[PDB]
Amino acid sequence: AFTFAAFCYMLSLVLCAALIFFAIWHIIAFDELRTDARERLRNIERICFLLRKLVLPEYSIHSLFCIMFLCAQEWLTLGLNVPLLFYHFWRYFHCPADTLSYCQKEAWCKLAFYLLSFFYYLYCMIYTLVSS
Amino acid sequence: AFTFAAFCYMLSLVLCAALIFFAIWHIIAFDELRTDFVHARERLRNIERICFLLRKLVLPEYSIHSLFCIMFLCAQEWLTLGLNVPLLFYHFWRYFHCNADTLSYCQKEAWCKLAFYLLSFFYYLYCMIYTLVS
Amino acid sequence: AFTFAAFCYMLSLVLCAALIFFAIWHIIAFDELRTDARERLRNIERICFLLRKLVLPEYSIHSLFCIMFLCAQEWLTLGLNVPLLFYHFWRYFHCPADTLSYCQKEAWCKLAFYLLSFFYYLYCMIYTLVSS
Amino acid sequence: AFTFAAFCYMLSLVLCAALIFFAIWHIIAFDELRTDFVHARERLRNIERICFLLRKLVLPEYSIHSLFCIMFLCAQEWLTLGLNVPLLFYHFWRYFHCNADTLSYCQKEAWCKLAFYLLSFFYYLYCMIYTLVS
Amino acid sequence: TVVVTTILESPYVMMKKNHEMLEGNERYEGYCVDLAAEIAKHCGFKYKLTIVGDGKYGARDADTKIWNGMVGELVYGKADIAIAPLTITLVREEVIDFSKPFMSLGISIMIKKPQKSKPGVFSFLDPLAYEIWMCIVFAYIGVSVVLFLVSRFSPSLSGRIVGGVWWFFTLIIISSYTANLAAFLTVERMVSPIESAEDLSKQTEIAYGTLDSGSTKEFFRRSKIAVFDKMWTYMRSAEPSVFVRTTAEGVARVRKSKGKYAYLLESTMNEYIEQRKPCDTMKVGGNLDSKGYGIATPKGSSLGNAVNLAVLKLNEQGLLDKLKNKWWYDKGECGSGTSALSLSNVAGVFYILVGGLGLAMLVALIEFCYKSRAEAKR
Amino acid sequence: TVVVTTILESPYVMMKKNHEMLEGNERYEGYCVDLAAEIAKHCGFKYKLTIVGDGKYGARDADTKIWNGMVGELVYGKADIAIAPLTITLVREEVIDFSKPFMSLGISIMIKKPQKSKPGVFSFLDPLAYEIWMCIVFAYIGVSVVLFLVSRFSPSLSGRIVGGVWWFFTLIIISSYTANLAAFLTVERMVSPIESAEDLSKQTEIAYGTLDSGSTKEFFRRSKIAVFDKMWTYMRSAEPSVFVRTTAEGVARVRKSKGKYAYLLESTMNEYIEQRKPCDTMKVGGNLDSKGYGIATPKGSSLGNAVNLAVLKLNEQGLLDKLKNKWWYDKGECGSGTSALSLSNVAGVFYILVGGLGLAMLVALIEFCYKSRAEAKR
Amino acid sequence: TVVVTTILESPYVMMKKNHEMLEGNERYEGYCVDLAAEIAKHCGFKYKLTIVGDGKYGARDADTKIWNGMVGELVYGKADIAIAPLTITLVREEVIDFSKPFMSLGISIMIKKPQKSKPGVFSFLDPLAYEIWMCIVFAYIGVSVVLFLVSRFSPSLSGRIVGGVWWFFTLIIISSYTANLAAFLTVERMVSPIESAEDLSKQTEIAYGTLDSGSTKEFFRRSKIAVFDKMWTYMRSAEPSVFVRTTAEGVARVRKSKGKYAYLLESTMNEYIEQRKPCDTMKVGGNLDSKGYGIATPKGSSLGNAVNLAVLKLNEQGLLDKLKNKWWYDKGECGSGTSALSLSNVAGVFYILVGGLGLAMLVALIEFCYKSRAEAKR
Amino acid sequence: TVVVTTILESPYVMMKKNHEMLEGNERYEGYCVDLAAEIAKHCGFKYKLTIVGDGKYGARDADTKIWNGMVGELVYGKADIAIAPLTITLVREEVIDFSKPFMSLGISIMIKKPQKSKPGVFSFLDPLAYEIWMCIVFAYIGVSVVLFLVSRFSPSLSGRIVGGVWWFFTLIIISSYTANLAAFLTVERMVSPIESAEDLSKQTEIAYGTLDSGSTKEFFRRSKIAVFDKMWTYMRSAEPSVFVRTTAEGVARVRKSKGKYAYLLESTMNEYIEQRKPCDTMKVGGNLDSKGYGIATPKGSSLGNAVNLAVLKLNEQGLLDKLKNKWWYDKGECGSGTSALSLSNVAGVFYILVGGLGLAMLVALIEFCYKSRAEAKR
Repeated sequence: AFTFAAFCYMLSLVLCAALIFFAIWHIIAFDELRTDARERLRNIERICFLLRKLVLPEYSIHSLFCIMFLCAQEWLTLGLNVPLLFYHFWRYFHCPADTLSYCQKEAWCKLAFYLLSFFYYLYCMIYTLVSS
Repeated sequence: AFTFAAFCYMLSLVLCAALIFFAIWHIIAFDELRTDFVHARERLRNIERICFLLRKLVLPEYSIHSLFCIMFLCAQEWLTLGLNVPLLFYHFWRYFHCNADTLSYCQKEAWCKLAFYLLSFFYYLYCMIYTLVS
Repeated sequence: AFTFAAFCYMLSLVLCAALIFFAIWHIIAFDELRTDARERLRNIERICFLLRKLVLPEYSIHSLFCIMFLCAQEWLTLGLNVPLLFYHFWRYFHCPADTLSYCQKEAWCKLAFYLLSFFYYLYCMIYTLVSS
Repeated sequence: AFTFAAFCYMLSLVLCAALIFFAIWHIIAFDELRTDFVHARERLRNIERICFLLRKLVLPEYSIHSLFCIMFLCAQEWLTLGLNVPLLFYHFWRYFHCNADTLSYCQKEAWCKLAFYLLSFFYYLYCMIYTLVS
Repeated sequence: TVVVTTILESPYVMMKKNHEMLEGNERYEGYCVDLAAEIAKHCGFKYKLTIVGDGKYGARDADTKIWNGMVGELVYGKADIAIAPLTITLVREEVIDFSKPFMSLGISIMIKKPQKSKPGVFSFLDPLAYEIWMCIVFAYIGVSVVLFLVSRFSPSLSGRIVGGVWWFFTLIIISSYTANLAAFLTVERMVSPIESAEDLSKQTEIAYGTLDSGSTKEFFRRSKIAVFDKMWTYMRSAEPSVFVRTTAEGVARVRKSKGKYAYLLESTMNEYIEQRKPCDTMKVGGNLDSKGYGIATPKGSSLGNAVNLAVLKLNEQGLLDKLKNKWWYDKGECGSGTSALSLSNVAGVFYILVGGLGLAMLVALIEFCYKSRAEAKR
Repeated sequence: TVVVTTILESPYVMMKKNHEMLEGNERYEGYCVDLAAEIAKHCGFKYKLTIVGDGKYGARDADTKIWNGMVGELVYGKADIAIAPLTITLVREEVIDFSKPFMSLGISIMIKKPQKSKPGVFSFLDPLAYEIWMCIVFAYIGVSVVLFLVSRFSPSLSGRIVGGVWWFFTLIIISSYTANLAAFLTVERMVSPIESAEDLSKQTEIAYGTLDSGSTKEFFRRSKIAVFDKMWTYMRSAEPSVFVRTTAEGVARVRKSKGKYAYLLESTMNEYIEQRKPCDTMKVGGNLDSKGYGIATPKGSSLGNAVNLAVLKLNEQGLLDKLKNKWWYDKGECGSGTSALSLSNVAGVFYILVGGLGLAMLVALIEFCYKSRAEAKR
Repeated sequence: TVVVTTILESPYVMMKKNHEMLEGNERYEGYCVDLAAEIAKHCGFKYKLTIVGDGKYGARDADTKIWNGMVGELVYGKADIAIAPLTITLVREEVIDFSKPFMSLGISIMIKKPQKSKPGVFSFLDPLAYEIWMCIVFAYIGVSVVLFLVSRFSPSLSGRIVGGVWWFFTLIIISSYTANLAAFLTVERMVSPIESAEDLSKQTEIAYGTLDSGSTKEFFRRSKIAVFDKMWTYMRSAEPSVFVRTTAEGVARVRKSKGKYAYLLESTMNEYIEQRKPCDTMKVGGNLDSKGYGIATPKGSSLGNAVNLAVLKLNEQGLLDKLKNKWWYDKGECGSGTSALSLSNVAGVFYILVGGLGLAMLVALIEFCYKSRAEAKR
Repeated sequence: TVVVTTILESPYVMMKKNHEMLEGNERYEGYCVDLAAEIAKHCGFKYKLTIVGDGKYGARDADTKIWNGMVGELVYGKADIAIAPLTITLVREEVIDFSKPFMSLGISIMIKKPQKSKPGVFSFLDPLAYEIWMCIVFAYIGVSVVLFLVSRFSPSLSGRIVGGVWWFFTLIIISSYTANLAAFLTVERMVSPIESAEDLSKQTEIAYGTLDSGSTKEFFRRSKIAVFDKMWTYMRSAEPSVFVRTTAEGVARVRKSKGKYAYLLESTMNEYIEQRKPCDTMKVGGNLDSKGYGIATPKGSSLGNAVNLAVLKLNEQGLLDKLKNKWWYDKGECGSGTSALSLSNVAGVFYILVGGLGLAMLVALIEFCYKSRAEAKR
């Protein structure tokens, strides 16, 4: 009933329930930045600091998911994630950091992706638990 | 003769120890403040230091009291818990309920609190006693 | 052959072989201070800093010896140390810190005491090891 | 097929890795220094930084080489040890033996040192090989 | 054609699915049927099968002095040859001509097959009571609270000794858990269930019994072997009665029991039962005695010397083994019938781990909110 | 025929299960029954296994000098032979003729076998010696001191080798504790300090008594020895009354008084009880005295020498030991004769924890009330 | 007297130790000796335990149809009876008369008992399942990630509960590994995958052979079955030659070929070798076929029926099993039938260590060559 | 007375320190001497002690038909009464009048007493080879070096994975040590050395033997008990010869052996040897058989009925037990003859701990010097 795949599902669930909130915070910070002297400069820079800071966690979570579902023989779900790998590579090439449209659009798309992956992981885990 | 209650009671009175100590220290602090209420700067520095300590000595109260309640819950002790809940209710009320006038009210609060905590310490001692030999 | 007393002896040996050197350093620092503007003030204060600092270790070592040889049923040696306990108490009362004579004399006496206690501990340990 | 020597050799070549890396980095540092030997302040800052790093990269050499020798001793390996001792002798001599003239001598020293360390890395690899299957 | 008396014991002789629309020798089926077919092909005769009225094999009575069953049918001309599991015995060899054994067998052991491998989700808490687990949890949180207080109000000599006492505490706790777990695993490991009869004589937890009417107890009685002597002593002074009536009950009572009861029966019947639902039995201990089944025939007959040869020919050709496989294993409804730690023993650990991880993520998110909002904006 | 007079005391003279329907010698069974059977086989005669009337072995009246028991039946012609567990004594041999002892025995100690004792508040220290525990504590505090002496006495290459050696030390200590605790909890060897009567005499915690009416009591009264004299001193000046009036009474007292009572009785009866239910008894030590049961026969007789030779013949043949193993061990019921860890085993750990915690807390409080006082007043 | 012709094959016809000095039947000993003794006791006659000349059991020439062996001695008058392990076959029964099998047996597999195998580079993972190991690794890295996500994603009450749950987790994991490893190293249960001939047929790693001259080989040639046909296919197309020319040769091959050879032979000889020196063999599985040794006697005889009844009488009395246990098990030499931990058991640990170390080192080097490069060029 | 023939067997009859300046009955000393003194006091006679010429007790010869030893002296008037350890036997009772047993005894076991409790200083390294210990040490220092390098030149992703692999490494190492140590301790714990004879029959590591001339083997022979039957089978097929000549050699060969050999002898002699230097023997197993020693006398005598009474009187008064204690225990030269871990098993741990502590203090002192001097002053 466990098969070590339910564990990866649980982990990814706990780990993406943070990314949904992270992306919601991205969206709200974009809404706040929509207002585009020293006061506003600070209100923008102190937030863009955290914005640029909390990018490595995405790499971490995604490499973790990939590795787990790779050595866990969970092949179906890996294909659902490798395109995001190619996207992250094309972003590391050079990120568009003219700058708000792509930001908000990628945030929306990634939020939808994570919100759907949460449900998909819960689904696969509920199926793997009652497989007996 | 352990039944999870002797450990709970002894570990709770160990904390009630510093609880009583902090109540008495607040008593003394408010006493010196009410008595006092270059010399002006000295008094300002002293009151700043004492209030800094007071602020530092708030969270432990809530922490250890919530711990008492949680332990009495997990130990199925349904008489001590009922005696401690009102204090938690009063704390939750204090969050959204609260130099010259504030000092006397805080003095009275600390006095009654010391009385209650000493009573609870003695009750927990007696409970550990007649639960450790039965 | 061990009896848990050889261990206390070994520990006190390793622990007093440091005090002999500490007292030798006390003596050498006193010799340097014998020279009694800003340069000399610093050369004196930076050393008196360590001097006043390294006093708690004496309390520590002595309480350790006392406790060990107390609960180890080693009664003979405890009497060889409790007078030093009374001395430390009379010093904590108020230490004469006019100031160099007592300092150097107590340093000499304590160095001799520790140098003799080293030999005594080695003696008792060699006797306790071959007691079989 | 372990005999305490496979572990020793692999753990020693793992260190020879960064040893070779640091030798090559010293090579590059001395190359840029010899080529260079507001602009004046920039060169001063750069040489200060590089020499600071160099100073930081000295102790590991002695540490890991003494470790190699000690391990080869405790493993009764009496052929590798004899090949490494001369370097320890040279270090002990360097302690009490050592911008324009110093740079070239250090370059030559680092070149020969890189050669020796690469040779020793390959020897240790081959030794782990023909000691792991026998 | 030639009369052939037999018996309705499975799987030797059995009826078809619908024996109402069937007539003649084509009604029956089983090992004995193909055996008789081969014997007919060898000797070249047409036969008619019949069933014994008394449903018994054969034996005398201290007063009647008359052989019953198929043996009686053979003695008194009621049948010209018997093809059935007719055990060979001295008393019977003195009145008929047993052929050579077409099936060698004996007495065996039968037990409830072990398949209990369903460990609880939180079995890892079994070594020491849950009381201790709760005490451990609350001691951990209390020590954390004390360290927090100390390091907060007095920013040592207190931290050092709390650390030392916690060192002692955890030192003893991990070891108290590990040692009891090792005891559990070991005691569970060195339990040789059974490999022979002596494995049962030298123990009394797993009771065992035989039938209340048969040559099994007879073999156990008047026996010299100290093992069987002790076993007869046990079964005779047993309470409740290890002995039982018809085999079906002795089988069901071990089917229900976990590992407490064993049934000593005929090895062949044990193998047959082992290959039938619900497939919760097994035979491991080698046969104790050694007997055989043979094709009988009246003494003053002409087929004995023409039947023994056929039996030996079929035994050498391997036809008998073929038929046994056909009617025991090929027809078997049970074709299928570790040391390490399966995850099932440790699942709860990972469950609580992920629970704590999620709780920590929740706490961190709400703290991030209550901090950033209230500080920067609110 | 011969008048074989005996007495009812198992496992010598036992009534068969179906004794109400049977009327003869087949009713009786036991050791003495087969003994008399073999005696007759040796000599050759007919015997009627009668029973004594008053149900007594043998003695005399101090006033009327009348010999009651089987002694009277032999001396006064009422019987011809007494195959019973008749103890050999000076007085009886002065009037009748005993055979050579067919069963040697003596007084012995019976105690309930060691049950799992109360765990012990500080039982968790048993796996390791005590000096080891003290040495561990002091190594810990000494290492703490040393670590403290490389931060103020010097600013590392000292916190590294110290850390490594401390790692090694604590590793080996954890392992040595876990291994020995596992050994303790796996096998659970049981041993009591009562391996002889000397141990019973030295200590005074567990009591002991004897049947107030019997040669056993008079033996302790008699036979002044540095050990048994002390035991008589004890049992004469000791409350409550340790003596009893019957055997089963003493056995039940031993049972319900599990760990503070022993019973002194014949070794044969003790071995007999040790094999019967509830298998909660055991004989300890060795026979304190040496007595022997022997056949009896009137002074002037003819079977005297014949039976005296038959007894030795059987003793040499190994038949007496055979009958003994039959009626004591083969008949024996006790032929055969893991758990979780409750808090009672490790309560001392939590006691020590809370103690050190409160101590650290007191230290922190008295340190704060000095630090803040000095920072305020100075 | 009677001419009891036999053959020298232990433990049936064995020469006594002092046979050079003795001249008669007392020289011989074994199973068949006591068998003939009891046969005479039943019937009653004098017998001379002679021996066959050519030292063969029995067969015929395809051309001269001459019956060599004991078969010839019985048919050609040279002998009157053959109490020997004479296998019963169709051809022999066509010429002489066999008794009912006094010893049932069959072909069986003999293999050297499982010796301590090579440890295994990664044997230290056996105490725990594999999925458990993967789950442990990933729980570790996930906890690391989470701890990383409460320092940059937030500045604790998150590093506290996480620390506690991780403490619990690693505690239980250490304990579950230690306990199972101790269970493994304490008892050391041995089991081989060869529990039948089916297993031998499936795999092809360990080989097997048979005495190239004997009924065993022809049995595999004959008797086409899905299993034995495959084994004949193997042994016919397989190099080097698995067959042998004698028994002891095959036994020595099994011994020196400890883990890649099995021998197929009579179960009686196998059980005999399993009890003799060096106690380094064991019989596995069950008899593949079913044969029986039976007394022989010329076609027209008088002892035929008498001996045929005596054999069954003994089989029912339990005497044959008694003689077997005597000459196979009581005579048995193998009545009876901790270590340190070498590096070979845990080499994988050091391999993994050095691997991770070199990996971390490469990572650090490529991180430094980027950090310094960016700080210099930019 | 009155002639008294005896034998020179210790401690029954022994000479004084200097038997050259001594004459008469005052020369000898021993149990038998005080026994004869008591018998004289009872019957009121003056006696003269004598020693048997042949140094033997008594027995017939298949040809001479003459009793030898003290039995012969009694038969042929050479002595009027015998006071010595003259065992009671059927053959001897037919020619003399044995008194009642003044000492009941039998056959017992003797073994090398266990006192080996000298564990090596570094025994804690035995669980796993020293190879692994060296590898562990060097892995620790290598990991420390790698961490130092990483944290120095690149002030992460490398530290994290080195920490994880070190976590794995130590996790497996502490467990590999603990489990093997637990196996050692357990296997050493559950070894029941011996408690009876059956404890020897069911094992073959500890050999055992008897004397080459005596009634001991005779009792072992012609015995029904399966235990003694198996023991005779073992001793008869033993190699080397378990049997031995005079008891002194059988004693010395177990004195030298550690636990491999046992000597079955007379219980009384075993108790005597147990109380004599070098005090390296013990008797624990209860007596197997049951025999006794008696005071003999010619058949047609007048003291038999006057000697049996005295023997019984002394047995009841407790004088015989007094003399046995006097000559076995009071005269004994050996008056004296755990589960936890003694420190001796762990001493090396503390040795190396203190070594490392002292090395660290030395390093710290020299570093303090080389730092302060060179920085401030030099």
